[PDB]
Amino acid sequence: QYLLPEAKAQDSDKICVVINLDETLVHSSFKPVNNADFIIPVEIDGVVHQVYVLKRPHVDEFLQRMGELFECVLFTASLAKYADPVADLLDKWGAFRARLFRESCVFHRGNYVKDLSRLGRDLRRVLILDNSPASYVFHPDNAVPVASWFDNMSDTELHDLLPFFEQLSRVDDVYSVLR
Amino acid sequence: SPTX
Ligand SMILES: [Mg+2]
Repeated sequence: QYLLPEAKAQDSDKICVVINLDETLVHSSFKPVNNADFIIPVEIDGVVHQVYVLKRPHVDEFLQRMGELFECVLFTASLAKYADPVADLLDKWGAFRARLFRESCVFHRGNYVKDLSRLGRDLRRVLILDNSPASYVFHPDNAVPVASWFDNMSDTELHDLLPFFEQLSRVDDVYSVLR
Repeated sequence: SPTX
């Protein structure tokens, strides 16, 4: 069956956006860093390692606003033991109606792919925001590219995208704009 | 990795 249950009713009329975690909303690593926004303990073979996470600039405004405009869904190739705690700490407003991790992606030709057909939404009303064009090779027409992010504290790409999404949120068919 |  599909990955998502039916949209709950205030969301039925909304475009579903699939949003990626790593290098899109945050950048994490095992290398300590003093200014991590989050530190997450992750157990790998019985040893607890520390993951240090930085928030992309304007991520908070981004999610708050996207959370009103869309049925927002987290889709990541990372494992839940990492992504779930990050999503918990990052998503103060409940933008994310659902979360999907590595086991929900399709492993194909090397890559973990976000197969949008598997969501169970109408694809004319689906978008994927993802920094890696490999993630949506099955549906590149549903995509809003976004540059990879690592630590540039001058980044404004999440602020700067909101106007595009505001107008996207209104249309009947996303292909009408991304062709 | 557990990350992406
Ligand atoms: Mg990513």
